[PDB]
Formats: sequence, structure tokens, C-alpha cells
Amino acid sequence: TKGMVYYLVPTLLDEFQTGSVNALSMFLGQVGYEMKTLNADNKTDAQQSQMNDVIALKPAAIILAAVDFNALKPSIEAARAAGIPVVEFDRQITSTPSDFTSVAGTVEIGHIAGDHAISLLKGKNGDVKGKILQVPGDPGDPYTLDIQKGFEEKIKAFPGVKIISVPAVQWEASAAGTIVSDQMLANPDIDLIFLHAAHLSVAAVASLEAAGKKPGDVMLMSSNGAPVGLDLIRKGWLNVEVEQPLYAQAAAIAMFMDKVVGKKPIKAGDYDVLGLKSVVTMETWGPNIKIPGSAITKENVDNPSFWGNLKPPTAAIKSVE
Ligand SMILES: N[C@@H]1[C@@H](O)[C@H](O)[C@@H](CO)O[C@@H]1O
Repeated sequence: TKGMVYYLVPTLLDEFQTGSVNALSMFLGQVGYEMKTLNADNKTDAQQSQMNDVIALKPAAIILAAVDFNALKPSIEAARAAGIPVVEFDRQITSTPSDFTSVAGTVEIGHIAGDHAISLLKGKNGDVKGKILQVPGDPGDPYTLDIQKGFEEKIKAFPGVKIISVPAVQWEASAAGTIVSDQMLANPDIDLIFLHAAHLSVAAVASLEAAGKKPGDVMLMSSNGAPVGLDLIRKGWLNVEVEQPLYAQAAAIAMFMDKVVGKKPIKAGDYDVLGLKSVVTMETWGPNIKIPGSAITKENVDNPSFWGNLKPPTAAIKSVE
């Protein structure tokens, strides 16, 4: 064994989070690290306390996905000062250095979602008009902040589309259900609802159903690729799911961990991570790998490369030498 790695996961409340524990644990194990997971259960002060605890344990590395991206900056600094490598998973922290960061191309995921919304709202006469209800996730999470930026950039170019945006605080599907019910009663002309993770869409479907809607009446889209999302595609409720590449983000951390722990430089460039072109840059917050997401529709929903089909790579993750 090469040592222990602590993963500070923000919650265990959807398939991405629990999937990330499983993938990081398995992949790191393939490259000779034992992973231990601590769950913040959506409490910032818990995760901050967990950081102190783990710093005291002096592990080979810490993997953090911050509950709140502004709140954790001091903890990151403390860990690194104690000589412990810190890796950011999924939730990008740009305001202080980390030793590695592994994220989806989130602005690009918002762009893809934007392109599909536009396509979905384009009318017979070539114009783009309608009303979109957008349901971001928690404001403390750069994943949704950056998807929102990309999405809005696309949609704003077509001012005949009105957009209503209401975040689901703490990523709660229950909030999303309330939002969809209240907003649809006030705006019967909502044509499309874009939610930033598929577990939110599950609540949206129930809210639509309770208002008498059937699959396809209101177009629906979400943006993380979770299994419940792909199942809503198959059932006709969801028009599009723009996945983030969970397995690849996890695999990349395992692939580069020897370099992180060895304090060896991580060279900028294009890498293959589980078949995806993954881009490493040197940023002010340290080495960063950005891995692309993809749009999933009924036409390609069964592609085993998409993590919501729960067919992880068969072959050995290997350390980057
Ligand atoms: N990128 C992840 C999503 O996949 C996930 O749904 C939320 C909530 O767990 O956290 C992060 O934002």
C-alpha cells in the first residue's frame, strides 16, 4: 500500500455522490491507495471540522468536494501548510492553490444544454421563443454556478425566450418539486424546465404529473447524467440529459495520485481518461484536468460509456508515470 487517502464528500444524497465514493475507492485501490470517506451531510461546519480531524491524521492525500466553495479556503490552506496534498474533486476552488483538481467542463455542459434548449424551442417559422424554468442547484457549488453561466450565455442570445431561475437550495429535490409546482401555476406557458441534476428532475416529473401532465407535455432536461435521469429519458419524460463524466473525473484523480503524493509536476496537455480527451492546464489554483460531458437523448441513452448506465471500465486504472 502507498498510504491512505481521505475523501471528504459533501453528501451521500444522490447517485453521483454515492457513485463518486465507489469509483474513487475502487480506482484508488487499483493504484495502491486505501480510501476512507467522511460525509459532511451538507453541513459546512461539519466538513471544516472533518478537515481538521484528517489534517491531524496526516494521510497521504485529501480529496475534497466542498459543501461551500468560499467556506473551505482556509482548511485547504491549513492542510497544505501541514504538508498534506489536497485534491479538489468535481467542485472547483479557484481562490487558493490545490495540488490537483478534477472537474467536468461545466461551462461547456451549460452550453450543450443551451444548444438543446434552443433546438427544442425553435418554432416552425425559424424563431426561438418561449419560457424556460431553470432550477440550479445549491449556490455554494461551482458545478451548478458554472453550468448556469454557460446555459444563460446561450439562451440570452434569443430574447424571445423568457427565463425564470430558482435554485434548489442544498441540491434538494424537495425544493425542486415545490419550485416546479409554484412556478408552473404562475406560468402555465413554461415550455421547458432545465434542472441541474437528474435527481431534481425526478421531483419535477412528480410535480408535473400532479398537475395532470404526461411525458412530453413540458420539455425537460437535466445536467449530471445520473441513472434516474437516463431512466426518465427512456420513459419519455426527459428530452435530454447532459452528463458529467463521473467515472473519468474519478479515474483521473487515481491516475495522477502518485504524482500528487510524490510532489512531481503534472505536465499540461491532452490526456486519455477512460476514452475522453481530458485537458490538463496549469492554473493559479494548481494543475487542473477538465473532462467533457455529453448530451444524452433517447437515441444514444444505452451507450455504455455514459456513467448512468453503471458500466464502469473493465480495465485496470494505471498510474501516470
Ligand atoms: N456535480 C455534482 C452533481 O452531480 C450532484 O447532483 C450534486 C448534488 O449531489 O453535487 C454536484 O454538483
